[PDB]
Amino acid sequence: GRMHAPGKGLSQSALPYRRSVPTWLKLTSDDVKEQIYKLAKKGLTPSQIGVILRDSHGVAQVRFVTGNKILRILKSKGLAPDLPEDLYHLIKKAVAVRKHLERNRKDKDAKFRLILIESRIHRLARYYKTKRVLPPNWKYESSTASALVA
Amino acid sequence: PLAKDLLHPSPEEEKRKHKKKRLVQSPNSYFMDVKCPGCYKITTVFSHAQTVVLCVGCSTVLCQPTGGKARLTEGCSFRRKQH
Amino acid sequence: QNDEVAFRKFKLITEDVQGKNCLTNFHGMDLTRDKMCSMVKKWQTMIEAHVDVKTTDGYLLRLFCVGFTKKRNNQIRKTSYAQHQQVRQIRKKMMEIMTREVQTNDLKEVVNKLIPDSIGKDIEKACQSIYPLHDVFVRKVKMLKKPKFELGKLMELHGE
Amino acid sequence: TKKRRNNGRAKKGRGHVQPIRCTNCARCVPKDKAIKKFVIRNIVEAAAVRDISEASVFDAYVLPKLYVKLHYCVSCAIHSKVVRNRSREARKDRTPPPRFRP
Amino acid sequence: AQRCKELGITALHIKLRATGGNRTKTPGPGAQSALRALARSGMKIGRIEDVTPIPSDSTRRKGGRRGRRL
Amino acid sequence: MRAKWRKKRMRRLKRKRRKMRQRS
Amino acid sequence: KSLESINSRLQLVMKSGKYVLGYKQTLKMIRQGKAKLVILANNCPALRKSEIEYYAMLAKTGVHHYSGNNIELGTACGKYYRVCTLAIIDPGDSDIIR
Amino acid sequence: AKRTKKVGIVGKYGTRYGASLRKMVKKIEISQHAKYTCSFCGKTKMKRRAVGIWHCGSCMKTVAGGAWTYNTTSAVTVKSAIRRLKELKDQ
RNA sequence: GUGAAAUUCUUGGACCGGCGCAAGACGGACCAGAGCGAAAGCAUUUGCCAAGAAUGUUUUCAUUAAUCAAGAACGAAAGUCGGAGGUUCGAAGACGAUCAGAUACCGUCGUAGUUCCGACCAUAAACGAUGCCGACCGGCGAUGCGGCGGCGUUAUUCCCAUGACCCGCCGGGCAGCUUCCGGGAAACCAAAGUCUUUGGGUUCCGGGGGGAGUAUGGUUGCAAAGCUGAAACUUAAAGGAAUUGACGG
Ligand SMILES: [Mg+2]
Ligand SMILES: [Mg+2]
Ligand SMILES: [Mg+2]
Ligand SMILES: [Mg+2]
Ligand SMILES: [Mg+2]
Ligand SMILES: [Mg+2]
Ligand SMILES: [Mg+2]
Ligand SMILES: [Mg+2]
Ligand SMILES: [Zn+2]
Ligand SMILES: [Zn+2]
Repeated sequence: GRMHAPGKGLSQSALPYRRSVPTWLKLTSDDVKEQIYKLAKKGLTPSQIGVILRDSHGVAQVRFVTGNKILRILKSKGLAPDLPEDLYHLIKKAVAVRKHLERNRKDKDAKFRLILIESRIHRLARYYKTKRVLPPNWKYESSTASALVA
Repeated sequence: PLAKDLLHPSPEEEKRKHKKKRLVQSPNSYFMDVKCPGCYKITTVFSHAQTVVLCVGCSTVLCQPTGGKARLTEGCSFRRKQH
Repeated sequence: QNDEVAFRKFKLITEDVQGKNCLTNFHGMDLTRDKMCSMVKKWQTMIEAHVDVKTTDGYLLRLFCVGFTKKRNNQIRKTSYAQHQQVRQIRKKMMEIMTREVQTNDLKEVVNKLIPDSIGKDIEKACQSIYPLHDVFVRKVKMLKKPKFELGKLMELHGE
Repeated sequence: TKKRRNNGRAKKGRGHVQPIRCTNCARCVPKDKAIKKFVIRNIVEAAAVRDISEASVFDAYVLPKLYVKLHYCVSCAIHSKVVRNRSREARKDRTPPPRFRP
Repeated sequence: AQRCKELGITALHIKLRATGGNRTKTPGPGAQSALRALARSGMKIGRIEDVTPIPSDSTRRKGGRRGRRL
Repeated sequence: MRAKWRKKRMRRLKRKRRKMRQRS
Repeated sequence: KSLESINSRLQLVMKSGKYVLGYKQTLKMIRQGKAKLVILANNCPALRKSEIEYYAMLAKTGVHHYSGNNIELGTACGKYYRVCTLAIIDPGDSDIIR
Repeated sequence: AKRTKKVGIVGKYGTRYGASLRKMVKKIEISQHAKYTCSFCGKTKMKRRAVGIWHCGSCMKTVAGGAWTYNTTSAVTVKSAIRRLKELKDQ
């Protein structure tokens, strides 16, 4: 079930049982890793990297071909973004909702959605504080939201 | 059907079944060797591609993103890879 | 007309009278009540569009078009419902091909082309690719303003 | 006792249905709850057709009809006998009554 | 029929109208008799059209939400 | 009594009680 | 669709290319010839608008009339002050065409 | 701290004149003494000089406005109505 | 106008038929045991603004989760305050009827209100009288959305798409029919089942009927009232589901 919606969607991605690298994939581990460096320097999030590599370079799983995940590869070089991507997009959405909400006062639906989005922000932030991704004094403030994101 | 054979189902119904609900999770997608006309190289394309794929050199759009399956442009061949 | 349909009606406002005869020009068209009501059936979607169009003659007219979805001969489903986006595409399609057929020509060409309602016929044909429409006509037309009532322009349409 | 699993109205996935007015007593009834009539009646009597056909200037004059959509609260529907209370078993079926065409 | 005959009218286009508005749309019992008597009195009938006021959406109907109790 | 009207009668009693308390 | 594009592209001009903010600095880069695109808020004084336009006519540089004001041209530039006039030395984002 | 609970600016009137009259004049006095942003220079320096007169301290621009607010909702709809009538006047 | 009348409007043309103008409401028919939203609720066309379910996914993070005292957001209608506007309808009220009486049911007029903006209020039979998350346990025919396939027809064109149909499949929904799955006091329910063969996790909440959602205290509100919430006292039943009979303006 959805965290903040009454839906029970099963739309997922079924990873194949085959853990072996495909034999028709002639790209090697360094070939994929330099591609990760090139696209990250272009400005693509790790979610955007995996979809592009799979679609265009025909790689099954980056973990399968390189032995490590995309985010682990990005941080080992050190060019990975300081904010986690999902937390970044949640805050970025909250800024768009807040900007639209101040323009339209009577959008009670949007004000309802803002609480839902911000609740996901504060719950995800608590998880990252446990894993020390964020500083212990980090905080999502509505006033500073438009600055920290984008 | 009290005597349904849950261990050994013939693959016709397994292909009919949802990917998650199969006996073993098998994806419903693949990678296809797409061969656009007017060129000489084979470009690997995910069968459910969400992006407009392009070659390193070809200035020709190979597929377009739709709901479930990548929509190949007309005239381009495609070959399966190891099923 | 001689052997046309009976459900169409026309206003024919008088504009100039001489001798013992009154001379009338077009003022508006309206489909009759029982034909309009009979066209509205369940398990189908209607599309109503309006557009303000100006003839080359200086006449301002409100063109209303009504189009009903058509169930197929082999159709088994009770309902034939067009999706909202399809309805929007049909409405926009039959708005621009309704304002084109009036803006291009004069009042005379519009009037005798809606006498058999050729506009609704091409509206139906252009929409066959999206959703088959069959019960398509021109619901109504009314005149918002008139350009000064030139005597010569009335006499020519009443004569040669 | 819950008389009908239908709850006497067609509201299943909705939360609120806009009301209509009873065509007889002008009572606010929900649209999906009021009994709906759609009567396609001849504009003339069943015995006046022959008289009009003599005075019709058109020899092949088609006869126009009347299109009236009636809405009734169950008070006016029962009072006018357009619907009737049925037995416990006979309540469940939803088929319309036969047209008596032949 | 008598007044039209003595004024020089021989045919009619009957335009029926019920109460209309948010009120009743069914014409009363006088519709059938008056229409029938016009043709039987020696007068011609042409096109018959309905001009009953049929609103898109009217104002509030008189009577209250509980109706006219009887 | 119909429960709605019993509720209304209780309301008019409560308004009377509040007036007499505020008076003192 | 032009206003939503110029807001995102002006964001890309920052932290990718070299710019300059303010009217006095803008004139210096225009008369030095290295200004390429000059963006003016609609809040600009009318004398300043025609003066910058005349300078850009001599310098053969384009002038975009921003559909904001000097308050939200500052927000568009990503700054916390009001900018009434700015010039772009090099885009770095192809908001101008070579 | 928050020095008053609900009176706000009309605490200067004490207990006088009635609660509803102080409440009615509270929103007017807040807007009449507020500093509006100038639409000519962008600085929040546009403040009331006299009744109906608003003045920006920075760009020295004086504008004619409402008695208490910088512009009344009446005149805002009027300016929009005149613009539509102007574009209707020509074609 | 009514069962019948009457108060009422009318030779100054009342009603009616035609042509205009103005105002304020409301979006019929299409409109469905159809859709969406957390609920309340949402239906003329187009444009803009953000939002969301489901689907598809060999994309990504890697336990980040379920329910939740305290706390908070939204919340039909009616009601309150201030400002607009007030067509229709219409509490209060008046008059005519009806009646033994008729402060009503019927009719004519009619104030607040009914519409918009801002600020309150927080209650409904706010109902599916049925907590949420998860799993398992019959069948069948449909429907909405998305997707995957397939004879063929149709729209264009010369062919695929691409729409519209026809036959299936998958998932997520609103439902529907049937069943000795099982349960239940039964009505009935595929959930109200998997409950003496009693334990998946977790909120709220009832203890015979009244007194009573009353008194008091606290708290919220401009007010109306809202939240929390007793006791003394009284009583042998009050109720639920079905059966038979009686009775029904
Ligand atoms: Mg009962
Ligand atoms: Mg409800
Ligand atoms: Mg009765
Ligand atoms: Mg309200
Ligand atoms: Mg008021
Ligand atoms: Mg009245
Ligand atoms: Mg639990
Ligand atoms: Mg008790
Ligand atoms: Zn009724
Ligand atoms: Zn200023």
